[PDB]
Amino acid sequence: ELCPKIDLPGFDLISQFQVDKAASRRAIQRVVGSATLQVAYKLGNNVDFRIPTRNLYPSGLPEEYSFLTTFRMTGSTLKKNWNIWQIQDSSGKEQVGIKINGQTQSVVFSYKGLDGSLQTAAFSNLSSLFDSQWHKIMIGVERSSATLFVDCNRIESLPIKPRGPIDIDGFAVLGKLADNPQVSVPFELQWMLIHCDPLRPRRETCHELP
Ligand SMILES: [Zn+2]
Repeated sequence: ELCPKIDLPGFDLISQFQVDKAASRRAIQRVVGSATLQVAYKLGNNVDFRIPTRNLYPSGLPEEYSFLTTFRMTGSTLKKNWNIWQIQDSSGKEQVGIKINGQTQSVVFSYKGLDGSLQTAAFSNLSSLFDSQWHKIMIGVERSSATLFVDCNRIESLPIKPRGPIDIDGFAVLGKLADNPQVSVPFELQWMLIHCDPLRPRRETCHELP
């Protein structure tokens, strides 16, 4: 449904979560991004960006897709474990998500397996991502693998098990602390996209990361 066979469509999450609107309504601050002409949005601070899961993924996520985002974090945020994006059930339990694990300087892709357990693909050794500068991370979710790209460089590919159904009675939310779904973490957001083409990250360039 979200991604029909056939180029393949993509979804602008900054648009869907109405981040731009919130900035145009003085809810959050807009700042210069990774490059002079780029606009970024400052987050965290107790703005709640969440959308009922049923409103976006009534049938869950497709088998294959890619998640791409350009963001910046600094100070205390660098040591926190937080989900830049995730789908959680009504109680706040993660169904699928992309976690920036500052405690181990790694990025973790979590997903529900066929038996309902939460499986993970942990990409470690990513110290370069925690330097307070702008970075772009992309994850290509394929049939049996998940591949991480950082600043347009292929970093590593890990095997992943078949995805099971997810609970859709919750919400898709942005920048929430890994342990507490009610706590937002401050960070700057410049781009966030979910694309139907799992190989979408391969044709991305990073000229905007001076
Ligand atoms: Zn539930």
